[PDB]
Amino acid sequence: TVVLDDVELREAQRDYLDFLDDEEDQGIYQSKVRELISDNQYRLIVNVNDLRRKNEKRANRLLNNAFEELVAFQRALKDFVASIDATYAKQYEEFYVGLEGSFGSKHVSPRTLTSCFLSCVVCVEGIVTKCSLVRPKVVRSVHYCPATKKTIERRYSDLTTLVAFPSSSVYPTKDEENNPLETEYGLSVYKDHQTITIQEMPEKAPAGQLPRSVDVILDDDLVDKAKPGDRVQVVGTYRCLPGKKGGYTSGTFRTVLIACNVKQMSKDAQPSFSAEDIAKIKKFSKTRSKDIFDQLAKSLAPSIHGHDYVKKAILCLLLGGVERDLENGSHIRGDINILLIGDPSVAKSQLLRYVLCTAPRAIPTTGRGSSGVGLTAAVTTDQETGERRLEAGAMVLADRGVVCIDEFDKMSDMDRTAIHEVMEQGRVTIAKAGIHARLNARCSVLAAANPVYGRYDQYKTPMENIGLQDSLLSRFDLLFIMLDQMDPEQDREISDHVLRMHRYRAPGEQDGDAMQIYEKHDNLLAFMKKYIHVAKIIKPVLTQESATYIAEEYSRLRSQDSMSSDTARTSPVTARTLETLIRLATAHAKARMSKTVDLQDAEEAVELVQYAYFKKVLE
Amino acid sequence: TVVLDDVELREAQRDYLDFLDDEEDQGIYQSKVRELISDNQYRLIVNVNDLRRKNEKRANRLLNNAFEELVAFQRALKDFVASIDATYAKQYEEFYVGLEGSFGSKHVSPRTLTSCFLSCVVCVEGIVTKCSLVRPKVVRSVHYCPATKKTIERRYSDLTTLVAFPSSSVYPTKDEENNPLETEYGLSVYKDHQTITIQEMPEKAPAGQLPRSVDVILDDDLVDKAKPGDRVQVVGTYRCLPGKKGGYTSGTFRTVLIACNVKQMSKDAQPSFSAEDIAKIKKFSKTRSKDIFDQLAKSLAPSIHGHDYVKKAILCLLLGGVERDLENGSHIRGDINILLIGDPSVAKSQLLRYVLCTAPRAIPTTGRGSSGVGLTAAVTTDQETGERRLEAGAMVLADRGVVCIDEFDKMSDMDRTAIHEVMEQGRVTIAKAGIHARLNARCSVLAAANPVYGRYDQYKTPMENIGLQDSLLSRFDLLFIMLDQMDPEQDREISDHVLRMHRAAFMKKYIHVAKIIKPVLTQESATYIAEEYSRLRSQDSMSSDTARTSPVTARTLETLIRLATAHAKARMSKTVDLQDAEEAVELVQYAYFKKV
Amino acid sequence: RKCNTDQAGRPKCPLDPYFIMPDKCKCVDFQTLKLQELPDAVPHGEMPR
Amino acid sequence: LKDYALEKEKVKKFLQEFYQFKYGNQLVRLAHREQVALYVDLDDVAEDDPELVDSICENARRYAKLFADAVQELLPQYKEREVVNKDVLDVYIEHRLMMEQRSRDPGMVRSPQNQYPAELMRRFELYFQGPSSNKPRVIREVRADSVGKLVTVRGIVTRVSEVKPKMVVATYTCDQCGAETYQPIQSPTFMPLIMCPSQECQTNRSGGRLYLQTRGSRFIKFQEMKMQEHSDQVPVGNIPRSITVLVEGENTRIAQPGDHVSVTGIFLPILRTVVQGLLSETYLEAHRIVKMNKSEYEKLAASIAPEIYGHEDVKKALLLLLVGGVDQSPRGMKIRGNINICLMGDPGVAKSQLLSYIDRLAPRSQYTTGRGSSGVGLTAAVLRDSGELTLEGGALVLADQGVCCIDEFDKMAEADRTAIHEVMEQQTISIAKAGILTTLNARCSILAAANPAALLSRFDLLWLIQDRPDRDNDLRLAQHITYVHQHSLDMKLMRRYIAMCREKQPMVPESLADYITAAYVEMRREAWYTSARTLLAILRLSTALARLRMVDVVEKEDVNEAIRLMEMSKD
DNA sequence: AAAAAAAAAAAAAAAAAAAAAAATTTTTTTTTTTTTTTTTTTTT
DNA sequence: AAAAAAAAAAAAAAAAAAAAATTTTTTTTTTTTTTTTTTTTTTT
Ligand SMILES: Nc1ncnc2c1ncn2[C@@H]1O[C@H](COP(=O)(O)OP(=O)(O)O)[C@@H](O)[C@H]1O
Ligand SMILES: Nc1ncnc2c1ncn2[C@@H]1O[C@H](COP(=O)(O)OP(=O)(O)O)[C@@H](O)[C@H]1O
Ligand SMILES: Nc1ncnc2c1ncn2[C@@H]1O[C@H](COP(=O)(O)OP(=O)(O)O)[C@@H](O)[C@H]1O
Ligand SMILES: [Mg+2]
Ligand SMILES: [Mg+2]
Ligand SMILES: [Zn+2]
Repeated sequence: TVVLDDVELREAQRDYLDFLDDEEDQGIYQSKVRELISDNQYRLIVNVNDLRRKNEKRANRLLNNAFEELVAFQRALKDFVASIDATYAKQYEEFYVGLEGSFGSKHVSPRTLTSCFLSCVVCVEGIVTKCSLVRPKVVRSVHYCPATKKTIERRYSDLTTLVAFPSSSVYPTKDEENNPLETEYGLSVYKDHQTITIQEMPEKAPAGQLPRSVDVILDDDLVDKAKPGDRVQVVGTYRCLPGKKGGYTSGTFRTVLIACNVKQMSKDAQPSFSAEDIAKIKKFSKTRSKDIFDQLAKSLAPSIHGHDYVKKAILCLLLGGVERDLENGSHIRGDINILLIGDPSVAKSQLLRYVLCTAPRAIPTTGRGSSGVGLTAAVTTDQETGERRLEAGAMVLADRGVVCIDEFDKMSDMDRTAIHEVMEQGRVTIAKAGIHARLNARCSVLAAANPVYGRYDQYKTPMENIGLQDSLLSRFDLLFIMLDQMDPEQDREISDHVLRMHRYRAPGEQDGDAMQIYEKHDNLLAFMKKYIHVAKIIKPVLTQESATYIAEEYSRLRSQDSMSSDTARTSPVTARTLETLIRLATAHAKARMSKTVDLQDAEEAVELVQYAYFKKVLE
Repeated sequence: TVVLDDVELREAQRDYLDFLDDEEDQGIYQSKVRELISDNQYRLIVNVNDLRRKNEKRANRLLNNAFEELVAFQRALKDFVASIDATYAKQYEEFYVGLEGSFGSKHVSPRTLTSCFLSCVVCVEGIVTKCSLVRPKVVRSVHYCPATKKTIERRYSDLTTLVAFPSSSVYPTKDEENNPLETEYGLSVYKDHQTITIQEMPEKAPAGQLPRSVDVILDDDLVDKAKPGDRVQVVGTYRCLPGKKGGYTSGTFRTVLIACNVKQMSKDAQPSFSAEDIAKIKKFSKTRSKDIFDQLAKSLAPSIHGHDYVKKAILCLLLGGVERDLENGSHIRGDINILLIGDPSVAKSQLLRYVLCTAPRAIPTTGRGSSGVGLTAAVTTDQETGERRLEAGAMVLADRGVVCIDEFDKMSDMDRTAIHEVMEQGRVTIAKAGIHARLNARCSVLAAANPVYGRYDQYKTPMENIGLQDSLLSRFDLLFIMLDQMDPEQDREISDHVLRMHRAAFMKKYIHVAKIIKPVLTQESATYIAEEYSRLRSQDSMSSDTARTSPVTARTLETLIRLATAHAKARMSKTVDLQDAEEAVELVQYAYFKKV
Repeated sequence: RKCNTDQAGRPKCPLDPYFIMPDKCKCVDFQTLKLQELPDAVPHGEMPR
Repeated sequence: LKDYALEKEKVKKFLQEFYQFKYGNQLVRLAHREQVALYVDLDDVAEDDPELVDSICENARRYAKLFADAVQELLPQYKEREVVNKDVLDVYIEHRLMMEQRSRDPGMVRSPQNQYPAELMRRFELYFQGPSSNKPRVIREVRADSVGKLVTVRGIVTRVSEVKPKMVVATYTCDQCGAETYQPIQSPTFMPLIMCPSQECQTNRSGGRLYLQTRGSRFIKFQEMKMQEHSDQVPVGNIPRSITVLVEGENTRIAQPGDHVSVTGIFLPILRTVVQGLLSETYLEAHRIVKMNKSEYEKLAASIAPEIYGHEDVKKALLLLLVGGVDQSPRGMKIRGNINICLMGDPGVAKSQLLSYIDRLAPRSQYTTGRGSSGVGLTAAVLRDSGELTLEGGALVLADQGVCCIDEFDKMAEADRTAIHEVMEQQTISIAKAGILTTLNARCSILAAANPAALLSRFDLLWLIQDRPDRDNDLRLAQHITYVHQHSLDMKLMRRYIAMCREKQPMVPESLADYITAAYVEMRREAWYTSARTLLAILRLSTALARLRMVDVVEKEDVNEAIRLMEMSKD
């Protein structure tokens, strides 16, 4: 029953062959084809706004009736990529078409995935809940008869959504002469298959209501793009399933969402650049490399006044040091960790929310919101196979990322000790009788504790006034003390800054109703993310001069004479402090894009620790 | 499923492609494939003897296993003609094979065909008995949706003797969303389909036995290859038909013969032409022309002594005249008819049987062997579809040939009244209530009759010695008298020759090409024949004691023209000259005048 | 239960031949609520229907 | 393949614009319903576009549908007045479209299967006539490959059923609702309906129970005719192949048994329903019917078979019969204007050839020799058909109005002799035989041939040919026939003159009454077998000679030539 | 700071809902082959 | 003129073909409940 011609399919394939034809235009989709051919990836992502502007009617048709339309799209894609390279187009029996763009009415959530959107490519944000085992599914199965020296290739059609017949589902095992057939597993062809479950986000979902979730069938090309707990935006074809054969049916049609693509809804893996921006960063580095750390430090966290040393230190954190894994796996960490301890109303939590909004893969942990098993990882059984699976915790999620600890003082001693190996080695070695593992959480921690008595007493020593053990304060590599001096002069400073920011408005965008390298220098007062992201990768090695100077300054800090009487130490100088010196030096050099840590960065690091650690308790 | 590897099929196609190539070894099948390409034919014919000569084991596989090896053969032919030509192989979608040669144990009759030859290639002798109305079987059916404007095409396959389920043979009548279709008959493909019923040949069956018959199935370019009463020889595959969906089977498997080739009797051998044949016949035409007819008539039937003039007349009938058709629709026949008559033991039946053995489309019949309806055509009832039907008699089968009647005098008078049609027109106007017809039965009649009183009375006029009327003797163009002259030298030479014979192919070649030849006559011959027939039409032509034999007529003039043209065909001159006219004059004179 | 063609072929269609076409079903939203009696409506000693 | 909306646009513009508006006049006439059938001509369409013509030749049926619907939509703008509604069928169609207008609601959309179909509401029909480029192909040769193809054929007719009403669109009415559903028929059979898909029924959930009736239906003039190969077309030894042809609308009642036909049509299949596959019968759907090649003074008679010499008075009498004596039915008793001739002859004078030429000549002619047509061959018999004992005819009833050229009348069967006596005497054939009780009507004229009393006593002319051998006569005839072999009026023009001559209807004058009575009595005395039959013979020959002159009044010249002919015949 | 008590977590076991799985020849029709009877056509 | 051969029509019988056809039970899954361990939290 081969079709001779259909006007609908011919028209649609012609339209999308034109859409892919990008030479008279800027060459965007031709470039996409060429790069995916170079990559060996076999999905091409077409923006729905592009499709709508070039032909709104086809966008309406496709977003109302997907599968056959996308069959047309993918056949056009195969023809097009064959014209670019027939040899590669022959390689894969199919090529696929992902989507992107403004799915205006077609953006709902699993609470609002009604029965109006069937066979329509719906867009839906949500949190994963499950990750079924990614197991093969046979597509083209080859067999060998040894009695008759015969070979066969049974063929299967992916009728995951249509009606499926036993004649289609037969797996042959005997010839016509009732001989034995041996499967040829290697010569057969398979595609991965995984089920997952998207859920309405609890931050988005209604407050008092049960969760609502939708099932998503990721075939090949989308195997491990979604684990449990992740934020993911899924765009694809909500449809119905066939009940297996049987003379009766209730009307029930359990439905799925055969995802056309899934992307990270975090939108924090954002290295999006242009060559002009690369040149901008390069000049920003090289022209004023020596003052660039202070440029960045003053820049970072606007809408707050002073705390310039803390801004420098949070830069040292975000830029990070450099992790070291020596010959035998002795892993010496390369992350900073900062403890803000200071009076109330000192914007400590505001700094935390700043790094939450800016640093990629930042996550908040409260004192008694998160707790232990939540903080670090966990081991739990499946109950569908009696096998021990592992549930990654907050820190493990924040591997190579940031965690903002609100009210660190209030975490009980059990969790305060549970954070120990993540603090030093960036791993959690968990185990119960079935399964054990060393989950890796190379995290960085910015923690805002509050003082004992609810406010720092100036005359009392910091060790008395902090309700935290010397054991932990060793592991923390910097402890910054933020006092409210209460003087009128600095009060004038802070107050004018604060009320200026209360007066700053969306420029032009607002009327009175409430809700580039450098910045346009607004009197009342992006590239930060770009530059720090590129900065993270560089491994500026320490010079001999820097190593000798940093060593001698550490020896001086260890010696008691370096602190005068009437000052009180805030954190004892263990060797963790030397490693702190090296890490802060590397972070400064990374700010400079140095490719070598020099005496400038070394003396900046020593200045940092000297201000941070030794406090002047007054009488 | 699709087969990826098959040692049997791959080696079969390899061996076939190798065999059918044949260019390096004598180009037999290279010439045959080029011939069917140029002639626009797609059913090759293959000498199984040559197949055995080249790859004998392949031949045994072919014979003892028919369908698989034939599928491999036809696909190898598809690839081979694809190599030699592209657009032709694209145009024709599947290239059949037929088999031919010698099939040692498998060359059988419908009696000897047991179930041992099931699924094998048999070669069955025997007549045809039934011929079904030819019908198209749908093989690729195209449909158009009026609502959707899309065109589909369901396909089918030759599930004649294989497993067949309803899914294959469904025919669309509805669209996937209940939008009824319109079939496109012209865009579709079709295959004509006929079914004949071979029977064991009536002589070869053991006597007193009800005969054995086998059904035969025919398809494209094989349907109108054999009508009822054909002495066919069908090469084909003997198989079983599946009794459709059961739930209880007796195990009785009906059988058929799917014909892969059909042939008639080999005697109608118009194509037998070659370089040696043209060379020798050109020599015969050119080196001698004044005695072609004499030499040929002399060597015509060497066994029988004498009969020089009568044998010359036999040759005149054999070559024929020229059928002269007119623009107005009139038609003056070109074929001579002859009535031998003579004493017993004058080889009358032997001349008849000579014509029966040698000439193409020569039909025997004996006096009361055929009575009317047998000789001319007949009109029967089909008895299944109700309609009438025409049954071609001996004469109709003998059209453009000869009928040899033995014991013509003892043939009933009713038969002669029946052949009053044919003896001048060559057409039979058979008719009954539901069917009128006008059947081309244009064929010569040679006849043999003994005279009244058992033996020719030497002392009576031929009108009294013959028991036939002026009408009948006029319908016969020629009447001939033969008498055993008991002279001593005559008896000496006849007996010597008879004992001598008690102790050809070039002629067969010559006769049909001469029949093809169409001479035209000269004005000299025209005046000569006019005045000679005028001489004859006179009492002065005859004399006392020499009575005429047949009533001389414009028929006599016309048949003299036919005789002269026949002699011209013998001479290959394309010009009926005074030689031919004089020779015809001598022949008609001797045949028409006899003493008393 | 039985295909209604009278033209499936020389043989006929099997018993119970129909498979539901999932894609060609036009469907709707439905929801099974668990309504419980009004707490002030429930009599004294009984349980909520 | 192509797009048939484009093809329909092509043919619509074509039919509007091609030429006096050649097709436009036809279109307006059928719009007013002054014609019920239409005929496309592929020569007239190859006048501009050859690709469309080749496509029509290769898939003719579809384009037939296209053309007919195109003209159906061209209809109303060509319509200009109110037609008088000449049929109850006209009343139905007008009422139907009236109520469609009444409950139209034009914006409201209706299903793809809720509409009066074209095949019902057309009221006209559209056929074709294939191009001169399309060679008429042999009936044997029209194989499966030529199924769907447009094809013309030339063949003789054998037997033709009558006009019985084939169903086209059956109409059913309901028991509760009152709508009227259609079953458009295509095939030899239809299973009736018993349930009504009217939307009122679907709303009510009522039992449909609709009842078929003929009132609202659409029948049509349908015949299944048979055809037979030309004996010249036939190969060397096979019998002639037949073929079934289907005749519809204004193609009905053209061909008749025995008359040569050229039929232009398409070779479409019917379901056969024992080998697998999907077998099918073949019928040719006729689309133009043209009888051809038989049924489309001194020099004239010599033009009657120029290939024969002498027998000039015989040829003149043959011309005379071919004109035919005046048909008369005065005072109830019939005096038929047929002329009956017998040619008794010596063996071989081309009398059979004369009979064959007359057979080729006359618009109705049947050349029967002795025993090929005997019993039922000459008479009429019974046969299975809608299966039924269809009584159909043999040679004479096939030649009901024409000329039966009977050859060798001497040796016919005695029943055949009796029947021929009956038809010469009374132009009927009474039968009360085994399964037949009839009185056939056979207004035929007899041309007997024979070799040497009832013959003399029942005829209008007997001619004895004795070729007494005369040297100069035979010399001239010999020169003539030898010249014929040497070199190998037109028939159509001859037959045209005869055809016009048939219809002048003279009436005898009073001036010749004395002359004819005097000649009659004088011929009687010269005899003293002659009688009132010979009186009627001279009188009929006089009327026919007046017809040959084309004047409406018989004269003395006519009777003189009649007596000349009869004197020559008797002597 | 360590002991006692309580709360929550993890894991095994049970009860109902709803989708899957399994079993499963016999009687009637009707075409085709064969024979039989009455009649007409043809032959002795 | 009587006999007989053939034709069409009618009937019987054997082989093949046609047609008719839901209900009961089992198993996975989901969801809670309960026990016992582990963990955490309050007390002296
Ligand atoms: N260094 C600062 N510069 C400007 N504003 C500040 C500063 N410190 C505190 N504030 C103001 O005081 C408020 C304190 O809020 P928050 O930081 O949530 O509490 P805490 O400082 O106790 O963590 C902020 O909203 C901010 O407007
Ligand atoms: N002229 C002849 N020469 C040789 N043999 C002859 C001749 N005439 C008759 N015969 C022989 O007579 C035998 C039978 O003759 P046949 O053809 O039966 O004649 P008829 O038909 O008169 O009986 C044959 O064996 C044939 O050879
Ligand atoms: N003048 C003539 N023109 C044409 N043919 C002639 C003529 N005279 C005689 N014949 C021939 O005479 C032959 C016998 O004629 P035919 O019709 O058989 O006469 P009948 O049947 O009455 O004996 C024909 O084949 C014909 O060719
Ligand atoms: Mg004999
Ligand atoms: Mg005659
Ligand atoms: Zn109704």
